[PDB]
Amino acid sequence: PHMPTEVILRGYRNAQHQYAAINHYEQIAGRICEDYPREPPVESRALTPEERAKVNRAMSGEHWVKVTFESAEAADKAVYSSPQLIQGHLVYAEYYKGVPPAQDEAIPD
Repeated sequence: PHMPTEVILRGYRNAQHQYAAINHYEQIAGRICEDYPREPPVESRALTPEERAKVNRAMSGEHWVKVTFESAEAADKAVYSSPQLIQGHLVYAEYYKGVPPAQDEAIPD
């Protein structure tokens, strides 16, 4: 009942644009348990054990990031609504299978 469920988000421009993929899919599909930024950097001078276990298996690359939705139904929403046009790129959501995606490039729209 609310099994945290891991999803790969992939296709955005570079690692400095990861935040938009996370924010956009979180707003569509539901809470993402990782604490990654949802906004660009700002200028300046609790998890269950199941959620925490999956959050701590962190993975990302230049154009993809693994996220943990708090339930399978939320993960399902993300995959169903994939792909999403985000900041000029097609960002896909796919269920995580314990490995990095075999498609790990930017996908410009």
